[PDB]
Parts: sequence; C-alpha cells; structure tokens
Amino acid sequence: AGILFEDIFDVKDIDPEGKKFDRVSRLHCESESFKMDLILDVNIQIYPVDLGDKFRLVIASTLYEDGTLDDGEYNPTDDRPSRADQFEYVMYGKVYRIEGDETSTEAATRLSAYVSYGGLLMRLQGDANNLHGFEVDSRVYLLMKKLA
Amino acid sequence: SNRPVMGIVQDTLTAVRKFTKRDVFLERGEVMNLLMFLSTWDGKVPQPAILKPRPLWTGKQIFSLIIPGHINCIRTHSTHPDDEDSGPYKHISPGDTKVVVENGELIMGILCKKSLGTSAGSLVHISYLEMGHDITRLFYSNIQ
Amino acid sequence: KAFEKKFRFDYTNERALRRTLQEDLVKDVLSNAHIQNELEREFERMREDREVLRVIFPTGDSKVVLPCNLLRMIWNAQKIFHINPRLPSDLHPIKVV
Amino acid sequence: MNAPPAFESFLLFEGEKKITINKDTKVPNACLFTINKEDHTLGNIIKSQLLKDPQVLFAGYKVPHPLEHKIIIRVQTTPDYSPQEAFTNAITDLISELSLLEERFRVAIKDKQEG
Repeated sequence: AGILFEDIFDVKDIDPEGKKFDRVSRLHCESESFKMDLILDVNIQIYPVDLGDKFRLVIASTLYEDGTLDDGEYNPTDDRPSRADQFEYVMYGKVYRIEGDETSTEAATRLSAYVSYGGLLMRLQGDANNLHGFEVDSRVYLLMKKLA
Repeated sequence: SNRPVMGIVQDTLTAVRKFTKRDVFLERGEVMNLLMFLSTWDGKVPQPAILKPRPLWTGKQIFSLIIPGHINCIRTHSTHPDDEDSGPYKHISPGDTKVVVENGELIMGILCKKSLGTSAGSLVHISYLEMGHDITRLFYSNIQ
Repeated sequence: KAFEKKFRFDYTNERALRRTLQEDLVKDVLSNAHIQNELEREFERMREDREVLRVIFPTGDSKVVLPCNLLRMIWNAQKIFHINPRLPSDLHPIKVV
Repeated sequence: MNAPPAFESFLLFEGEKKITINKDTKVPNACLFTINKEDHTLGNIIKSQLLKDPQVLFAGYKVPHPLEHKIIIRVQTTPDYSPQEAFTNAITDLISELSLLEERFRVAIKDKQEG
C-alpha cells in the first residue's frame, strides 16, 4: 500500500495573490470528504487547471504499490509491476515542516504539512487523525487526476 | 570584517537568479549537460520533480547538487516584502522570496547577491566555515 | 516576565513535562530535589548574567560578534541525528547543565 | 608571438590517439570517451544520437576549454549493454541516416533541374 493520504478536492481559487509566475499557479482547494484545506503549486503548461474542477489527490510514499522503497533515483527502464501510473499528474518532493495546534499542555487537534516538490510548495491543513502519516525530511509522491 | 572576499559576480549572478526562479523547468538533455559540467557530481541522476506528463527537473533541484555537504542556511531575497512574515503564508511564501537550505539542499527561494555575494552569513561564508577552503573552491568553480 | 517564562524551567505542571521529556525521566526529575536545586541555581546564574549583559550593553543592542554559531550548530545536530520535534526527548536535564 | 598555428583545430601530431577510452569508477557501466582534435560538430551529433537509445541512461559531452581542441563524452548504459556498443551503434545509425539524406538530396536536385 504505502498510501499516506487520499481525497477529492475542489478548486476554489487559482491566483488570489495575482499571477507571479508564468508557468506556475497556486491552486487553493477545499475538500468534500474530510474538509482538508489544500494549497498547491502546479505547472500550468504541462497540466492546465481551471476553477470548479474535481480532481482526486493521492499522496503516497512509494509508486510501486508493493511496499518497496524507491531509493530516490531516476531510472525510466525499471518495469516493476506497477508505477501507480493510473494518474495524469505526478510530482516528487520532500516534507520540510509539520506545524500543529498543540500547546505545551495538550496534543494537536489540527496539523498542517509543508511539502516542497523541487521548489513547488504545498500546504495541507486539517484534522490530525488522518494527517498523522507524515514525518519531516521524508520523501513523498504527489498524484493527481481530473474527474468528470 | 569577517566576511568572504570572493563572490559570484556578473553574468553568473543574474543567471543564478533567473535559473533559481520557480518557472525554470529543465529537460533531460539539458540536465545531462549541466551535470556533465559538475566536477563534484557523484554520477547519480536525481529523480525529477515532475514525472508523468514528461520528466521535468527544476533549477533548484540541480542547484542542490552544486551545494556541498550538508549546509543549513536561511536568507531572504532582495524583493522580499515585510508583509509575508506577519500574516499567513509565512513558510509557503507566494513570491518565492525567502531562502531555505536544509541538509545541503535548496528547498525554496530565489538566490541573489544577499545569498551568494560577499556578505556576513552568506551561503558561501557558511560553506567555507562548515566545509573548509578546499570544498569552497569546488563550490565556486561548479557554480561558475 | 518573558525572560522568566522562557528560561525558568517550570517543573510544577508535570503535563508539559510528560509531553516534552520522556516517561522514564519525568519521574526522576519530579522525585529528586537535588535536581530542582541545581535547576534553580542555573536560573540564578542566568539572572546574574542578564544583569551583567544589561550593564555591558546599554541601548539594548543584541547583535554580538562571537566565535562559533550555536544556532547553526544545534540545527546541524538536529538534521545529522534525525531528531523528531513531535516526540518526547530522552535527554536528561541534569546532563545539559 | 604566442599565437598557435592555424592547424591545431583540425590536425593530430606524433603520439596523439584520436580516441581514448577510460572507465568511470563512480558509477557502474559508465565510460568516458576522449576525442582529440574535434569540436561541437561531432559531439552534439553523437550525444543527440545516443539519447535516442532506450538502453542509454546518461549521455553528455563538453569542451573542457575552448582554446583547446578536445571532446569528452560520458556514456552510461543499462547493466546488460556496454557503452562501447552504444557508441558504435550511434555512429552506424548516424552514417546510415546521412547516406539516405545524401541520396534523397541528389534525387531532389535531379528532379528540380529537369523540371
């Protein structure tokens, strides 16, 4: 398995701060199941995105579906049984910050995860119950597909 | 003045900034060329930031291979506003305008004179202090 | 107020201790009084150093030139040893002092 | 007074081997090709042809110094295939493409001239 997160998101804004980069825009997405808030930077030319679009977002530790570490190297020739390639848009990055709602006295109810995909950043806020699978300085794959 | 004397100057600094912006996506052959011009490269091609539509690398992703050892540094770009630190988006800067290097890897930010130049606490100064003179030489040459 | 809150090591709450320090070590910290005496002596030394600093640096300029960068060094250690801030620590507060 | 003669761009002297092959110890199945007295004309061609081979993992070239006339080519291939074989196959494919291009260019010239 190795799937840390999975949900369906609705695109609410594209550039609220204005378009600061030509090929990159910042999706603000709400979530229809868990009410997880999402901020994501997406390459526009490679994968256009418009307002009011349903896409399924999956965050996984490995692409191989079997529980085998990917070792973090590029090898396009490796025909392992699946590359979890059922998704249109795939990114690779690392978690660099996990903020929380904790005080000194009691534990966090809402967490936020900060992932950088080679310069493209994502923030994912919501309840800590389903967001516990993330650990800082760990490798994370992003998986996206549009829905009808 | 306990500062580095040598810095990145002329074409190379402007190219550093334009290369380290977010919009820079590098194709496979371009990546192989840039890695061919690395002297300290270990010979392993990093996994691209973008995989499926096409394999696309990023400028920060290749700059992280230039950065030697495991260097921890935090600077700010010249165009950094003071509004971002107050409200939200503190750690997800919308203009790309804060610099974070963790474990010898550029996570976010646009480099400029305030990061690669001759100033106290610069990336080159921290590299010298952590790694010594022999590795900082290769760091200048590889950047160039 | 902020200086005391940040540097006093309050050990009365126990619940912040249970969150920050390990289960095996919080009992040792709470039962022994020699530990508490040493930890109060540390804060007394820190108050004295604060008074010395306020004598040395009027106008309150906190920028000082010193040999080795302790914040960068602590940050290097955190990344070298894969330290998780979300988990309780096993470092005994006596050994720090 | 220090000007090199016009021919170091194009001509070998006693002792220079046109090609020198050195294995790369950093990565398995990696080799380093040194071509003397050549320039971008040939390096870009060979690199572009090598990048089409599905069994080639890395392919790049560079001129170490423009004032010197020397090409270095690095080829890394998958485990069951030699970068030497990749280089020979690339050269043969380039020659085969060029011969066909020459023949079709001659046919086009003849069709253009007699209407």
